[PDB]
Amino acid sequence: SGFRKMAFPSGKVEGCMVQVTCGTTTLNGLWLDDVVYCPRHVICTSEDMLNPNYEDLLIRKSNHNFLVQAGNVQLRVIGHSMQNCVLKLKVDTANPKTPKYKFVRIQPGQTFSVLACYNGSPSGVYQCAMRPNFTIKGSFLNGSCGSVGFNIDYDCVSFCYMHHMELPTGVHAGTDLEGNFYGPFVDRQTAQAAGTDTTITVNVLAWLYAAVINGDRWFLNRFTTTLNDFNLVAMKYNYEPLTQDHVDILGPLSAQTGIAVLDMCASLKELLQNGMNGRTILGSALLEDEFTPFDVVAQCAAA
Amino acid sequence: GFRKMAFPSGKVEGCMVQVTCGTTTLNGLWLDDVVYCPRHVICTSEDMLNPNYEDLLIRKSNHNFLVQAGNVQLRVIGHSMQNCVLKLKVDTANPKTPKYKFVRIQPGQTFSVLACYNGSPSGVYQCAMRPNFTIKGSFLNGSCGSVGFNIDYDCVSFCYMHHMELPTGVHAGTDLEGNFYGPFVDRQTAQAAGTDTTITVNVLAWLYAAVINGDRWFLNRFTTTLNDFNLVAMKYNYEPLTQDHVDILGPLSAQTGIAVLDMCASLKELLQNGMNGRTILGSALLEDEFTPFDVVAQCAAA
Repeated sequence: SGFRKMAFPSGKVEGCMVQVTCGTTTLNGLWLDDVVYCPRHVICTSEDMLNPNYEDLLIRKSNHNFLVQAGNVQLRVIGHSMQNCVLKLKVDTANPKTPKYKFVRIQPGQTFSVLACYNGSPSGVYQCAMRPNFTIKGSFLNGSCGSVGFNIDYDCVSFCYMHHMELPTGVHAGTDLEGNFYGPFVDRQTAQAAGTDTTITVNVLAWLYAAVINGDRWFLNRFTTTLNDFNLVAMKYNYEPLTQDHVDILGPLSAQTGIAVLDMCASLKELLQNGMNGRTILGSALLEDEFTPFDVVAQCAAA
Repeated sequence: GFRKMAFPSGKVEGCMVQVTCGTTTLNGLWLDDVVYCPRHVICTSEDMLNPNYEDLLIRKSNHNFLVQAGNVQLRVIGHSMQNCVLKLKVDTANPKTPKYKFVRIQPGQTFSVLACYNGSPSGVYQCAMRPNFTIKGSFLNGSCGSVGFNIDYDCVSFCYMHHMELPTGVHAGTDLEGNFYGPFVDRQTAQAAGTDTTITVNVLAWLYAAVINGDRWFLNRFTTTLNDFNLVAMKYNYEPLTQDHVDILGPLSAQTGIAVLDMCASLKELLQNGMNGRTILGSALLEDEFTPFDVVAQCAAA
């Protein structure tokens, strides 16, 4: 028993991390099948980042301006291409350690494991969620750009995130591996507004089911509610609206526990209105929204 | 920002095997032609109520230990019991053996757990050895033989092997020489963990981490002494702070310009007044699962 914020094992992704240098700037790249993916801002100086014209900056570069290192070993770049905000560096040798992989664009509220890297070297692994405002609350210091986020379904690594930017507020922004930003953000050093963050309601409910499964049951109350009634309370506390899709996703957890989804929503409502009154749930004094329903099931089933 | 961060698990992934003996299956650690696993792999459910491990091990031969590493079967050519671990000598050295050590850690130290089922990696998370020598992990039925480790760099220091869930739902285990952390035994019986306490030095480190990240509301106008603070500490079931702990916080004191005893005065006020519904680094309670080395490392980017 017990319940932990757990990352996927990182070994498959460790073998894909390289260093990418271009003039002054050094950061991380992802080496799969003779292509190296990294943030296009590797071509920028500090001054460039204030207002980059990426086409004009990339024109001053050739293949030989991109230094790609894996351990001690240099890779020869034989091709460079810009796809949205990622650079694709075609190299002469396929990564012998390429895993089975996909590129996925995830939805707000989905979770993934980050492997935080500096100079192409793994530092650490942690789990986080794409927030409803398309930011993440990671841990990323100055050389961490090009660090990747991923899920493993089994054997296959689904890469969903590449780190690009820290906002002035100290939250993080980045792309999928086709180089499209999650959210409204751009790879420019300017004031950029993250919108209102909201809590991922379906995840909170999943985590409450996780609590019940692990014996934490005090918050099960005597009430029920409707979907509209609950969502009325949800909007007041900046919780995401719960839909029938979300009720369907919670079904297995409902079945395992014998606690109906709308009964669990009634419990959540009371916690919203009354707080936790100095108690904890799974050792947390706040409501956790970083577990999906699939994460809870997986952890409890032992995927 | 600031996150509970595990070590990358790749080096340890290549050491995980499945060990089967009669009915029971669990995880083992393959280094240099030896497989380490929990000796309770030889037990049935009935045996676990009152095991005589010597007498149970006598009924076993090398061929009764099925060791699988991925698809590859390993031939066992030797078995021995060291404390509560079984050492299975196999015919092949693990080609993926990393540089490694076996370390017995102190209460309050942290490590990364790679949770494994049937010799396969499930997931990685960071936790702390509690002052009462338990941990609050995530461990389901086949998780025994899962390991805890630190990486200093290139070298993997194995500190923990999972053996037991207690009736209270906390976890217990050994070092890699098979000695239990704490008073526990590998027997399905009522076993008392003592009073758990908070790891004071870790809380202070995490407050320094907070200040570094811009969370500063809890900085107050007081100072205190070591004995005065420890008087408050014992009331709240916090570990006593010593000069060793003050010395280890020195670099964080230097970085922030907040003297250690000034930070202890802040903590005292949080202890006495609670948090008044506020948060620090996104936690509404005091976090004791980061060491001083962990905070520095995360902030420096090792």
